[PDB]
Amino acid sequence: KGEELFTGVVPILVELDGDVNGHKFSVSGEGEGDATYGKLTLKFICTTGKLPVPWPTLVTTLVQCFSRYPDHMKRHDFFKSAMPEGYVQERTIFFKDDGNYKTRAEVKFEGDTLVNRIELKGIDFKEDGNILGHKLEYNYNDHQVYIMADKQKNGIKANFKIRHNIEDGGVQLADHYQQNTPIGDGPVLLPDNHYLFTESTLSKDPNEKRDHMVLLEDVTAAGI
Repeated sequence: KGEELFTGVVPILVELDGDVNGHKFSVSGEGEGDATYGKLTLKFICTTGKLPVPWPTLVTTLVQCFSRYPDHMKRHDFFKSAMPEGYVQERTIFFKDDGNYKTRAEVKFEGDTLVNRIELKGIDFKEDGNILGHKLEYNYNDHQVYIMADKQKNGIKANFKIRHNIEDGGVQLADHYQQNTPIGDGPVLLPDNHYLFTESTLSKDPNEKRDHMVLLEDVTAAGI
C-alpha cells in the first residue's frame, strides 16, 4: 500500500525547468504535505531571475497524492497507490487566444522526500499577452478536477478549465488536459469517476527578495 507513506507529514521538493517562447527560467520549491488533513504549504522561487510568466499560471503544474481521500474513497486513490515509485504527470494547458504549455513531470519519493520534477515548454505566446506581459492578478480561482480512469494507460486523465483574473477586470482561460501513468510496474488503484476539490491561497514573504510564491492549499477528494 502506497497510502502508508502518507500517514504523517512528508517534505516536498519541486523543481521546474521551463522555456516559454525561448525565455528560459527555473523554479525551485520546498514545503510539506499532510494527506491526513489534505494540506499543502509550499514556497517557490524563480532561481534564474524574474519569472517570465505570472505565478498563478504555474500553480497547477507545481502533487495530487496529497489529496485527502476520506475513508469511503480510499479505493479510488490512484495517486498514492503508485507510490513510492510514483507517476508521470503530463499536461497540455491551452491559454485562450494565447499560447500553450506542455508539461511532463515525475512525482515520486526520493528517500523520504516527495519530489515533483517538471519540464515545461510554452509556445505560440504573445510577447505582450496576459501571460508574457504579466497582466494577471496575483490570486487564484480554483476549479474542480473530474478524475477519470484511463485504463489503457493504466492511469488517470482529466480535463478542467481554470479562470485567471486579468488585472483591471477580465478572465484568462487555461484549458487543462491531464494524463497520469504509473512509473512502477506494480498494480495501481484505477478509480471510479470522482472529483478533487482544491482551495489555493497565494501570498508573499516580505523578507524574500527573489521572485517567489507562497502557496497554501486544501485538497479533498469527493465521490459521485
